[PDB]
Amino acid sequence: IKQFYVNVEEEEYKYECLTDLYDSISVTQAVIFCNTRRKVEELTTKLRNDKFTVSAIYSDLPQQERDTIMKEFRSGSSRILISTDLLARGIDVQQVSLVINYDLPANKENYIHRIGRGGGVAINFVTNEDVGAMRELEKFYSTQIEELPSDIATLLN
Ligand SMILES: [Zn+2]
Repeated sequence: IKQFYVNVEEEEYKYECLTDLYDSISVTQAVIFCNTRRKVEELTTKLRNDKFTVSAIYSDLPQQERDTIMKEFRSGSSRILISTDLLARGIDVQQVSLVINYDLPANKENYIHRIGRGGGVAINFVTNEDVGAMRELEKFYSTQIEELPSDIATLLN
């Protein structure tokens, strides 16, 4: 799993960075994690308005609804699956090649459950306010989270 970060500088630039990235890296399906249900719902709404097909999973969903959502994703009906930090470990991201942390994990431990299973590329969005916490992450683990390259056309090969 290759781990990168994009310094979006401020929360407001995250949405545009996500959609531009989505096009630039030419990926089809991706999983996105946010730290709160509210952010998941808001990002899902914006994405859908922009014509993207998205599925969202929340804790308040009964097992039936979650299993439906997953089938929606696995079949390709939805190109994007968005979930919360709390549900990351319970989400069986298949061999999805791209995972995006729209919000940098606030719980350092949960980070390894938010980077996929090898598809494997994980991209972390950080603002000037989160950059520090990211460094702590690199220490908490013995890994290296590199700044995303200027040219990612061949990112996921
Ligand atoms: Zn764990």
